[PDB]
Formats: sequence, C-alpha cells, structure tokens
Amino acid sequence: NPIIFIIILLTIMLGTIIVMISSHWLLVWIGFEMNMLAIIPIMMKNHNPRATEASTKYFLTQSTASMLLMMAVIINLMFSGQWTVMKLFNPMASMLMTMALAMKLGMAPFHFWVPEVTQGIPLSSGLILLTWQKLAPMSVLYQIFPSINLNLILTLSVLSILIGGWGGLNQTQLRKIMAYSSIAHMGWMTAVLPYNPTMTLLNLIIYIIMTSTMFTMFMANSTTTTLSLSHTWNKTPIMTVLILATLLSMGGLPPLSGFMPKWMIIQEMTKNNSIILPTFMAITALLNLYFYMRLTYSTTLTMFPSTNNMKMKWQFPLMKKMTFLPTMVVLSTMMLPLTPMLSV
Amino acid sequence: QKRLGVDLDRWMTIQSAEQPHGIPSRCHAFEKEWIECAHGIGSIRAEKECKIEFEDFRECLLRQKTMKRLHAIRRQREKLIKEGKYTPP
Amino acid sequence: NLMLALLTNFTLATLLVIIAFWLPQLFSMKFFLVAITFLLFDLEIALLLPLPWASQTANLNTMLTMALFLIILLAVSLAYEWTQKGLE
Amino acid sequence: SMMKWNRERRRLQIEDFEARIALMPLLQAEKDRRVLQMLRENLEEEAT
Amino acid sequence: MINILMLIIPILLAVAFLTLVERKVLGYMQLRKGPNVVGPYGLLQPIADAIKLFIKEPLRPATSSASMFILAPIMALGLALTMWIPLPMPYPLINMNLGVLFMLAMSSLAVYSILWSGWASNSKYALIGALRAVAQTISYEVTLAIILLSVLLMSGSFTLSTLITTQEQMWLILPAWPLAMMWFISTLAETNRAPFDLGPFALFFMAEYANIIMMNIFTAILFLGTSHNPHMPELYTINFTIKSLLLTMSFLWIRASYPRFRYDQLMHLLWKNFLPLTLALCMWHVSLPILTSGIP
Amino acid sequence: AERVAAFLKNVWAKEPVLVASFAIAGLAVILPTLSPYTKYSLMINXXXXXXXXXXXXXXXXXXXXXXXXXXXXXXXXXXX
Amino acid sequence: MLYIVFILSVIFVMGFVGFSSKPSPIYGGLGLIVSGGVGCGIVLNFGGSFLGLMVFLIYLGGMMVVFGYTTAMATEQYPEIWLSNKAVLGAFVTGLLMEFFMVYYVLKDKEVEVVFEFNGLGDWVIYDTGDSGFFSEEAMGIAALYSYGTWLVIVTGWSLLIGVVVIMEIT
Amino acid sequence: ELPSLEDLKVQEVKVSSSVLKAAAHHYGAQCDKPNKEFMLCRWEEKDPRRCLEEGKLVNQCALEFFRQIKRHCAEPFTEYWTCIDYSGLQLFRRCRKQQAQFDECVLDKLGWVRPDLGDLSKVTKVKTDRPLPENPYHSRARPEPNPEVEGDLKPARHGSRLFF
Amino acid sequence: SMVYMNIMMAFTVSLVGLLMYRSHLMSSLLCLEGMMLSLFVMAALTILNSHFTLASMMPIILLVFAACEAALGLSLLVMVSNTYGTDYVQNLNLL
Repeated sequence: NPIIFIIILLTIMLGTIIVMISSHWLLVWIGFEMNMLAIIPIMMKNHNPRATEASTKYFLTQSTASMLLMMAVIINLMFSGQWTVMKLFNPMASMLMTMALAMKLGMAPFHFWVPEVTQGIPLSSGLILLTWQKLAPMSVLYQIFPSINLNLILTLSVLSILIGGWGGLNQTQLRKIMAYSSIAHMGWMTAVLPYNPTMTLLNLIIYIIMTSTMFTMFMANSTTTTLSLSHTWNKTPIMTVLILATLLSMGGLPPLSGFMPKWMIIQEMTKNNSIILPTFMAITALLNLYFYMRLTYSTTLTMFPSTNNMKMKWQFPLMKKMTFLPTMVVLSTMMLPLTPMLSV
Repeated sequence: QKRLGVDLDRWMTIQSAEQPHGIPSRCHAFEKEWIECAHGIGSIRAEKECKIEFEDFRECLLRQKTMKRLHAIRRQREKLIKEGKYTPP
Repeated sequence: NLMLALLTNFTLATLLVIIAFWLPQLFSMKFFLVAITFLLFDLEIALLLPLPWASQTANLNTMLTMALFLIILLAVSLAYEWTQKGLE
Repeated sequence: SMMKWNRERRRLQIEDFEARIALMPLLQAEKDRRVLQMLRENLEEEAT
Repeated sequence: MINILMLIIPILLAVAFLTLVERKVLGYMQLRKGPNVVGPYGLLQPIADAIKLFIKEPLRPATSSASMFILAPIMALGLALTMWIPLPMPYPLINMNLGVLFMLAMSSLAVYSILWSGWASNSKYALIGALRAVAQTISYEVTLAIILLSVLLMSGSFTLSTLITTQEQMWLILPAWPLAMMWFISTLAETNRAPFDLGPFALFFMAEYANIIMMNIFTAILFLGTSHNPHMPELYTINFTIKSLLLTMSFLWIRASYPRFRYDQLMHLLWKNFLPLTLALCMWHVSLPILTSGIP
Repeated sequence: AERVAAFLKNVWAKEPVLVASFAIAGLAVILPTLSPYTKYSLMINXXXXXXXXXXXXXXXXXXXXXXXXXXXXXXXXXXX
Repeated sequence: MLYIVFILSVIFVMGFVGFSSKPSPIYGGLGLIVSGGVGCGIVLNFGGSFLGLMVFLIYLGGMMVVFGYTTAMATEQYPEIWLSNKAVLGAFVTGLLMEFFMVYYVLKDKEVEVVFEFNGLGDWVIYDTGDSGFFSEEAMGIAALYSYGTWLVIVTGWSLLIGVVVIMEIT
Repeated sequence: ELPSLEDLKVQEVKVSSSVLKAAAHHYGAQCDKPNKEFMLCRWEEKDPRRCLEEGKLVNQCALEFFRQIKRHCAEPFTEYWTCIDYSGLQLFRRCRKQQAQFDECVLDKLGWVRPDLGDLSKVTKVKTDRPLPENPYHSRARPEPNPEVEGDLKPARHGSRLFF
Repeated sequence: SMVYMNIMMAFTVSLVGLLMYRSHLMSSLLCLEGMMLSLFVMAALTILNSHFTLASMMPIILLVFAACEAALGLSLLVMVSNTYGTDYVQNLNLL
C-alpha cells in the first residue's frame, strides 16, 4: 500500500488530537468514531478469515461502546444542559460514562474481545494500534476525574487484575499474553484516577513505550512460545538478552523502570488512608509476572528448538524505535524519579 | 482539556453564548447567574457556594417543581367533581 | 391537518388492494459498492443542504471558503474512485 | 436578469422586516395577556 | 375538506388517460394509428382496461410471503399520491414549512416499492433482476439532490411558493442552462423505460405513470411559470396545463426514439460523466450569489 | 509549449466533459477573489435586520438621532 | 385526541419491540419504516421541520435502503414467520408488557418510575414554550451554519474521505 | 410571585385587524417616542411587571394615530387595506399602484412621512424614568476566588520525593 | 418527564435487542440503526424545547456519524458472507 496507508494512519493520529484538544462533548464523540473508521482497514490488510472475524468482533463491541457514551452526553443535556467536558453532574450519567469507556479499554467486565481481536491482527504494525488506541479513552477519564463514583470504577480495576492474572496462565499465544497484560495494566490505570488524577498520564508513558518495545522486537516473526523458542541458537543470542530486559520489566521488579508505575500508584493511594487495596494490587501483580516467568525460560534456556534449516542472511526489519525506547524501558528509575512533575 | 487550545478559537460550546443572529436561550437569564457564580475555583471543588443558583437553574430545564405543583392543582380540580366547583371561562 | 391528508391517501390505496384480491372469483459483490458510494454521498449532500438557507444571514467570506471545501472533498473522493472502479 | 430581480426583492424584504420592527403594540399585546392569564390562574389556585 | 378527494380521483383519471396518449403520440411517431375501434377516438379504453385487469383477471401466487406482495402496492400507490399535496397549484393543499424537502424525501422513499416487490417472489432470478433496477433508482437520486440544491441556491428558499415569485419575467431555464439539460435526464430514474427497463401488474404501473406526471409538473415549476397573477387564478392554470403537457410529450419522445443504454454504461453515465459536471456546476452556483448580490 | 498545447487538445478529444469539471469549478474559486463586486453583497447582508432594533441611552453621543428621517446612523443607500 | 406527542411515542416504542424480538431481518427491517416515520412526527410536533425531515432523507431515504441490499446479499429469499419461532414471541410478549402495563399507571397524570422523574400531565406543558421569537425563529429557522462552527465542517469532511477510501480497501 | 392587579390592563385595545396595522408603517415615523420608551424599559428591566405604565402610554398613543386616519382620507386607506388582504403572502407586491393613491391624500396633512432606508438603531437621549444599574437578577455577589500568588518561585527543598 | 419516559425506554429495549441474539448478525446492525435513531430523537427534544439555536446542527452531525458506522461495519458483514456461506454468530474460528 502506497500513501493511502500513511493517510489512514495519520487520521488515527489526528483522531486522538481531536480527543486531546477539546472542550465540546460531541467533539470527543467524533474523535472516538474517527478511529473506528480508521483501525478496521489495518485490522484486515492480508485478506484473512481471522482478520474478518476479528474486525467484526472489534466493531460490534466498540460501536455499542460509543452509543452508550452518547447516552451520557444526552443526559448531560437532560440535566444541567452544559456542553463542557468537566463534570457529568449526574449519578446516572456517570455510570453510563465509565462503563462505556471500559468497553473501549481492557477493563474487567468488557474484556472478552481483547484476546480474540489481538489474535486476528495480521502484523506487528497493527498490534501497536491497540496499545496506542487506549490513550484516547484515558484522555477523557483524566478530564472527568471528579463526580465519578468509587463503587463502579475501583471494583472494575480490582477485578481486571484478578481476571488478567488468571487470563494468561492457560495461554501460549504471544499475542494473547500481550492482550491479557493489557487487561492487567488497565487496573493499575483507573485505580489512581480518584486518588490524584496525576500519574495516570505517566502510567501511559511507561506502558505504551514498554509495549511498543515488545512488538518491534517481535519483528522477527513469532506468534507462539514454541515459535519464539527457535531464536536462541538459530537466530542471534544478543536479541534474547534485550527481550529479557522487557519481559522482566513488565512485571513488578525494582531494578527495571517498569516498577516506576508500581512506585507511585501504591504511594499516592497509601497517602489517603487506604492500605487494604494496595496489598491486593501487588499480590495479584505477581500473577502478571508469572506469565513472563515461564516466557523468560524460552530465552534463558536451550529448550531444544534447533531446526535443520539455518539462516545465513542477516535479518532486515523496520526497527524504527527498537533501539531508542528499550534503553529508556530498562533503566529510568535511577535516571528520572522526578519525572512525575515533568509529565503532570 | 488534556491539551489546551492557546492562540486559537474552536469553542462555542456553552449555552447563552454568541447567538447565530440574535436568538436567545430558554434559560439565558439563569446561566447569567450560574457562569458569574462559578467562574472561579471556589465553588468548583466544593460546589456549595452556588447551590442556591443551581437549584433554580435545574428548575429551568426540567420544570419538575412546577410539574408537581400543577399536578396538585389538577388533582384538587378533579376533587371538586360533584362538589363546589366553578368555571369562569 | 397533515395527518388528514396522509391517511386519506393510504386508506384509498389499501382499498384498491381489497378490490385487487377479494373481488375476483374463479450473489454478485460488485453491486454493493454502489450502495456504499450512495450512502456516503448522501451525508455530504446533507451537509450541503443549508446552502440556500444559511447564506441569507451569515458572513460570506467565512462561508464560501467552507462551502466549496465540502464539494471539493466530494470530488476528491471521486478522484480516488476513478483509479480502478469496476466493470459495472 | 436574475440578480436585478434579487435586488428588487431586497427592497421588498427590508420593507417586510420594517413592518416587524415598527409594530410594538404587537409586543404589548403579549405582555398584557400574560398578566391577565396569570390572574385567572391565581383565582383558580384560590378556589381549588 | 373535499380538496384531497379532488386530488386523487381526477388524478387517477390522468394516469388512466395517459395510456391512450402514450399509445397515440408514440403511434403517430411510428406511422401507425392510436385506438379507434373502442370509442369515438379510443377515449373509452382507459375505463375498459380498468374492468379487464381488476375484476376478472386473477393472481396465481408464486409464493405469497404473508406480509409482502400486498404491502408493496401501499408503498407504490400511497407514496405517489402524497407527492401531490405540497405542489404550488395556485394555493397548495396545506402549504409545507419546507416544500422541496418533502418532495425529495417521498421520492427517495418510493424506492421501497420496487424493493419489497423483489422480496415478494421466492425466485432468486427475480430479486437479482430487482436489485439491478434499484441500482438505477438509487444512483440518479444523488444527481436529483444536487441539481435541486443548485437551482434553489440561485433564488428562493425550500418553499415551493417562493419558486413562483422568482420567475416573474424570466424562466430558470436560462440561468441554469446546463442544469436544464441535466435535470431532464435525471428525472428518468423511477423505471421510465427510456433509459433502461428491468399486488397485480395493473395498479403497480399506475403509481409509476403517476410519478412521470409528478416530475412533469415539478419541471413546470422549477423551470417554468411565466407569472402568478393573484387576481385571476384561471389565467395561470390554463397556461400551466399547456406547459406541463409539452414536457409530458417529451417523456413520450425519449421512450419512442432512443434505445437502452446498456446497464453498465448507464452507470458509467453517472459518476464518470454526470457527477463531474453537476458538482462543477454546484461549485459554480455557490459563487454566483456571492460574486453578484442575490441571496433572498 | 511542452504540455500547455499538447495536453489540452488531447483532453478535448479524449473525454471533453472532464475539461468542464476543472474549468467551471476552477472559475468558481479564482473569480470571487478577483472581482471588486463582493463588497456590496456583504453590506446589505449586515443591513438587513431580522431581529428587533434596540435603543441605547445616550449621554453625550454622536451619529445618533430620532427614528424619523435624519442624517444619522449607518442606513445603507447603495444604489437606491 | 387531546394528546399529540404521547400517542406517537407509544407507537415509537412498539417499533422497538420488534428489535428486542428477532422476527427475521426482513420483518425487523419493517420496524425502521414504522418507528422511523413516526420518529419524524415526534420531532416535527415541537417544531423544526428541517430536522424532522432529515430522518426521511437519510434513515428512510438511504440507510435502510442500503440495509435492504445486505439482506439480499446475506440471509435472503424467505423470512421465517415469528409465530412459529421459539422465544422470539416470548421476547415480544415480555417487551410489550414493559410498556403497556406502564401506560395504565401514567393514567391519572403522575406515575412511579425506576428513575426519580415523574410522568406529569403532558397536555398544557406539552409544548413547554410560549411565543419566544417571531421571524426566522422556532430555534431551527436558522438551524445549520457553516459560520462559527468552521472546525466541525473540516472533521466531518475528513471522516467522509476515510469512508470512501477504507471500504474500497476492505472489498 | 406578586403579579399586577385586575384593573392594570388598559381599555380600548386590538380594535384594528392584523394586516390593517401592517398596511401602514408610518406608525414607525409618527408616534415613535412612546414606543421607544417601552422598548428601552424592556432591555434595562426584563420583567413585564415593572414596565406596564409605559405600555399604557403606548396603547393611548396608538389610538391617537389611527383616529387621524379615521377622520381624514378614510377612502384611499380602506381601498389600500382591501388590496393588502386580497393578495396571498406577498403583502407589498401587486399593490404599488394603489400605494400611489395612498400618501398623496396624506400629503395634504402633516401625517405623511415615509422612510426609504429604515430605522438602523435610534438612540433615546431624552429618556430618564428609572436608573439602569439596579441589579436586574443578581442576588449574591459570589464568594471571592483563590488569591493569586505574586512573586517568583525559588527552589528550596529540591524534590520532596523519596530520594535526592 | 412525559415523552422522555418512552424514548429512554425505547433506548433500553434496543440495548437488550443488541446483546440478545438468535444467530442472525444482520439484526444486530439493524438495531445499531435504531440505537442511533433513539439517540437522534432524545437529542432533538432537548435542543428544540430549550431554544439553543446553535446546538441544532449537532444532531445533523450525529446523523452523519450514525451512517459512518452503519456502513463500514455493514461492509465487514459482506466479507463474512464472502469467506463463509451465510452470516451466523455460531460460525466462528477465534479462540
């Protein structure tokens, strides 16, 4: 595909800009549906039966998500009648606002599409456009941080790490593990929103970079654990060392800068007399680490995936941000712990 | 807003703003109180200082307080059936 | 009344159907693209509807730059359609 | 030929809107009625 | 309210007497003669066709799918007669807030009449043949919307009564000179047989012939009019009947003279030939009331 | 000429309706900026009062008088 | 007789009963003709003739017409009768009993609801407006404008450029 | 709420027809001051409860204008009025010939005055009645906002985080 | 209050109608049209009663984006009928 693929990709970039730079309620409504028209062609790409099934499952869940969001916009005319994105002014519209944004994100009750959508994506270039897409509903949630009830956000954040922590244990597909770490990390996202809206934006920065480092290192084609197994000996051994720095960082480990969200999310919550919730956060986070525990053994060990066919010609992929971003993803906890102020 | 629109105008969002020609809002006078009450951050986080001016503004759009009142008159008008009822028009 | 004008037309239309029945005694996916183009052009026409309706009061220097712009992209969409459209 | 007729319509339309501006007892008829209707409503409230 | 009944029964007579004029004008265009054995000059045949087709002629059901086949004539005959309501014949029957919006909508809702009849038959060859006929009706309504929006942009609002006032001395044929040619072709959309051709058979084309008169009168207001004269409504109506019927003969002219376009090439007439021309005129008609002052 | 004379007469021979699609739409953009006649249309458009007039309380003010015919205010008299 | 909007609103929900029920896409397609056409009348009663006729031009003059094509493309020929279908009639009978049983409580004006809002009279306060304006008024006399909302014109144009390009790449 | 009394509305009103008033826009030129006094009252004070005595002067002056037409040139005025009702909704077209018969009769009197431009917002300097600032709707002044911190910020602690 | 007790009820009925299935995938997209139709009426009543004048353009824009989804999602439905015989919810491959 020539220029038209870049134009479609630029309209997702432009689509989230309408969401970011906004004041009107129908303006963000357009911004969400600008993405809906633009992700689907990249979802298809290679003319697959899996791609047709994934896109239809992606659309029918996210089209209903937007129409539930528009109901919250119309109730904002029923009561008050002000079309400025600041507060919902309703105990009813706030319910239909948070649950609609939960549909677009990987939050607890509306998570079922996430693993099956990720499987149907043809290439690693399309796999980024779900992790980057989650910036759009998060940007609205930052704007309407008050007037939203704790009983139907924090319950959806706690359950998502529970179902995320058990949702990747019986899975071997590399796309499916990344799809359930998405559900796992979204619980750490929305838990901060009541206890200071700050650090939610920084949690995005850590997550989006760390997820993009994975798929750019998955440019050497691998879909399963057994296909990423034949990489230690048949392919380059230095590549297994750099993926190890990204696998272990996604779980809660302090020498790596993937502990930098788990630094402040617990810290800000403990300030507001809540200890029983951050305990439940950190223990369930070990189940998220446990996926990468068995996935590190694919790279650290021999595991016998030799294969008679040996590659002599050197691999030439895109690798656009595959060098600059993992250096920041591995070490930033010693570099910038004062970056909380710089981001938000 | 996550990112502000500086040196550019794309608002026209709030009620009782710049009219298309000169056409007024149905609740124009009530927001002349509401916007003037809550232009600062004092009654934005607490929302207690402008409670008097919000209840009358909520009454403008819904008309629920008049709806309960007019129903009470209509029920008592129906109570006058086979009693001391009079109709001037 | 508008309802009085509508119902009288429909009731006499159904009355002719009563005369018509009671009185006697004895695949191809290419055509889908047409419907796609039609529906997408309707909305651009729907946005170009208030032209002899809003131009009476509003400023002309602001409108003309935007009014032509909708018809331009309505032709730019057709410019993309020209490069391999179909046999139909 | 069309634009010369449109400018003739401009002379008519300004005269049409002038009749709207000139009439203010038309606006007075509204506010006189609103007081009289409310007084009948108040008498209905006193009776019921 | 007797006026509605005075716009159904004499209107259905005009549809009935159309079959004679379609046979007589096309007849004289083909050197043959019209009906003569029936009456004095064959004038007793439209009532003779009504007794033949309705009373004794039965219907052998192909499948009869419960709700449909009986629902499709309601969408055909009913929607064709509702189009007569907002027409600015001196003083119209309950004048609409917006005239042409009701005119364009009920014509675009008339597409269902051929759609539901496609569902009425169980056979696949009927519905594929039906959708091909829908494809012609669906496409030319885009041009029907564009040409209307460029004619009104010259003068008048959506009200049909204001379209009479603009044609006080000059017709809208001359300022909209390429659009006058364009609108005449785009009116051949509702299975007019001149560009391309696909309950009982009788009442189904009674709605289709009614739409031909409907477009003939719609051309006689948007492009014709001459004057209004509020003092005498008679002088307008006599003059209107001549203007409308001269355009009615022209629809019997294109059908007589010209063969079928080939369905594909008829779809190549639109998008490739018509739509680049109409949108360029639509661009041109935006600039005209701004270039020279004329925004009523 | 390399394409001015070459790629114009070919367009007249091969699909001349495409000439009309660029020329008439082209004149629709260029001519409104060039013509010194667009200024008159904006003047009457603002002059036409759809809403009711409002009276302002004057305390030492110029270019304002009574509702009767007097040399005051805007009141456009462009070509009668 | 006295009510105008409330009688039409019942027929509006009655159309949606055929959407909660699944009586095959053909009979469900007839729902958008019934509920859509009546849906115009609900908009038209409060005013704004332009906005009421938008459903006639787009939903009834495009949307369901294109949806008429796809019913012929997939799941075509014959629609199965809803009387013979199991649970489809069960969803239909439970759907109407959520509305028709409620109307009996709306009688005598006020009614109890799941939400805090009551029914009311809906006859004198049905219009909710006095005189308001005069010439080119009724809120939707000058409804849509290219002026002031210049930004919204561009973004709508962007999405309609996307639509033509994207569907071509899908098929 | 406290509305006006039952005997507050002025007697002798709405005697003229809807189009009979629309036939003569000379009412905009002669008897214009009392109309402008009521107009200025409404924009200053939005309530009809206060500006009703000014409206009594409007209804009184309106009858004074129409009685002059009742006394003199009744024949060309009624002929113009029958012409204005005979037409549909044009209201000014197809009646210009009988508009020539009008004004010509009125030219003998001082009543004839026709503007060929419009009103274009006329100012009333003679108006006093009541002062404009008197709080039209406002009851509370609204509590004072957060005080703006004046002065340049200085680094003192240098990061109040866990380290450095 | 009066009308809003029906059009909100019609929205909740269509909300059930989307998520309930009898194997037909065409009926879900048909209900998505109804969902936007119910959102159209609910927005129209709020803007027309409280004379906004500016907000009247917003449901017209909403009508455009109603048809944006209810065509591009409809085009994907055709692609299911290209790969498989007839469109069914039961006919799936993803795990």
